[PDB]
Amino acid sequence: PQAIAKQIADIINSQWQGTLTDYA
Amino acid sequence: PQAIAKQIADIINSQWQGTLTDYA
Amino acid sequence: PQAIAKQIADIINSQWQGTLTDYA
Amino acid sequence: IVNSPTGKQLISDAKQSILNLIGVGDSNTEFSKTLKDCIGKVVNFSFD
Amino acid sequence: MYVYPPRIINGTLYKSTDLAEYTRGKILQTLSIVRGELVADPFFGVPLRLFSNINDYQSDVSKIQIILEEEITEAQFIVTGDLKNNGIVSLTVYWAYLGTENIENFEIDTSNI
Amino acid sequence: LHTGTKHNAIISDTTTFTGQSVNWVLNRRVKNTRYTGVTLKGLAATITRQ
Amino acid sequence: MQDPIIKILIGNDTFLLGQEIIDLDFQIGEGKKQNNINFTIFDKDGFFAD
Amino acid sequence: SKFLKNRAVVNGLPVIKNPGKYQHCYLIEYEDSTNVKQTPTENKNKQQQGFPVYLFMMNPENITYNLPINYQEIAIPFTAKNQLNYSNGGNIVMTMSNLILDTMDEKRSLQPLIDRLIALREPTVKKGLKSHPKILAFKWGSNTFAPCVLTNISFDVTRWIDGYPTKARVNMSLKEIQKPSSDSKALEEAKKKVKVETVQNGNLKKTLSEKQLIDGVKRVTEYLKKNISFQPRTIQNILSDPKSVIKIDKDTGQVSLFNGNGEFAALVGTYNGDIFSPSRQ
Repeated sequence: PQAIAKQIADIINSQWQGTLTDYA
Repeated sequence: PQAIAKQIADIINSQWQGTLTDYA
Repeated sequence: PQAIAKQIADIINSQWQGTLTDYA
Repeated sequence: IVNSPTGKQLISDAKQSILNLIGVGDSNTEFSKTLKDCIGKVVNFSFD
Repeated sequence: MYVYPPRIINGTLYKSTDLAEYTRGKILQTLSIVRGELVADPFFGVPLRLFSNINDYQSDVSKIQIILEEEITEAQFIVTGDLKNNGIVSLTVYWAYLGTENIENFEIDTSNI
Repeated sequence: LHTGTKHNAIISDTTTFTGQSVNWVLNRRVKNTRYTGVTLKGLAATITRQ
Repeated sequence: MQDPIIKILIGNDTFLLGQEIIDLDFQIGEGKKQNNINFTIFDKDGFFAD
Repeated sequence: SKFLKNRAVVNGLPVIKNPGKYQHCYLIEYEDSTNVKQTPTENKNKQQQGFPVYLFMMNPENITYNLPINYQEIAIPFTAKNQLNYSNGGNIVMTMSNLILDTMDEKRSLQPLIDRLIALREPTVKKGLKSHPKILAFKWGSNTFAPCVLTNISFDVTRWIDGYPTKARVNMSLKEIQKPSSDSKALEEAKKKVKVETVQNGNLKKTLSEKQLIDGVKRVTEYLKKNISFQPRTIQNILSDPKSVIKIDKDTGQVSLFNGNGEFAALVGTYNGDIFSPSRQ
């Protein structure tokens, strides 16, 4: 619930770090 | 699945609204 | 974990497609 | 539905006894209405 | 309101202002209309079964009870069945009109027609 | 300072209140103005006095 | 061990720990971050929400 | 025992007469529950004939009814108890297990019964539109259960003749559903409006029909030509124009005069379904 809401930030944040690193 | 997709979306929304009020 | 990270990412992508095609 | 220059408003109608009984404790009315009637606390009085 | 049985009294249809007799007329109408006798509503009516042995004679009583409960919601119904001598099956419908707290008489019943 | 409210009416009775610092007051309205011959402390003092 | 007390004064009423307070958040910011609060209470019939 | 029973509650229960015949339970269509045998033999092409969907060959030894009532908990920290909030009442689940099907000695196949019970999962095509399956009622003697739907069914076959089952155990579960409104959706709205329990907005509970509009125009013209001399000068001078029409609103019934130019001139009165009410003096 809040645990998973947070886990989701961590996921989205890291996914959007992946995109930053995935791009020229 | 869709239930959780929606939950995750709502989590993200409240985390974004959180960020709106987190920053000056 | 990574399975769900990917699922969540895909959920977000499709949710955004919803919004893209929700607004005039 | 009552029409107003502001907008449409749903309005309850009944015999006044039922209106008083339903609104007992002021539960139905919104707090904004209560605050509105107490806004004018200082009341002009006349002196003789 | 016009009660069920159309009777021209004093030159007009019998119009009563008491809901007890109107409900009684509704009960009489429900049991005056058999199923299929009404055109627009062929489903409304009491299911009538006459020439059959008296083995499952409580099922008809139960069905009549549910039918009475369904349509007439302003009254409470209890239907009882009894076996008489030759071929008579006696159905007794005990009804009470929930609006009143006492049994109400009707002055049209004592009227001499 | 209270700035927003949320409530779920259906069954779960939950009301969420949100408040912010007083800097939110300084960030409410967009302004157009000019300052001349004033130090940083003086400018901050006038803005806070406003 | 934690023995918390939480008391929130808003408008003209108070919410104490163990009465209606469900959750409470915080923020004490310095630069890009401001100070904010987000707290959730149990609102039977939504009265306080009203 | 019968020495510890509470006679106060026992004596308050209805007394049931023993049937003169052994009774077998069955499943019937809902709305066909109060229908008797309309025909000596079932006709599949026509509906509402009062014939059971499935006739039990043997009665259940026991029937289990289950009912959960759903409350929602809110755990406020540092309180002695949770906050229980009623959410919903839930549906009754009926279960009959270990039902017996036996035709081994008769050398008769049970496959038709199994097919009949299985066919309760298929969508019943209505007009041409696939709809939900048959809504059932479990009837036993004078007792019924509810509007119910078959939810789970299972067969355990132990004997066959030529591959056809002849001895089986059947476990089935029904679920009570909301009673379908026999009242039509339009009738429900109409009887909602008749009791004036719906919202009003100045409109009539019945929108005037075109014939009603014609008749209302007739009545308005009759009254106007009868009472022309008592109308204000500003009304009779616009009625003197042959290019003036009378228009009645379809939803509110207000009658209006339109001058030669074609614009609204004056309000004459109101017209409901039957009578014309002229405006106040």
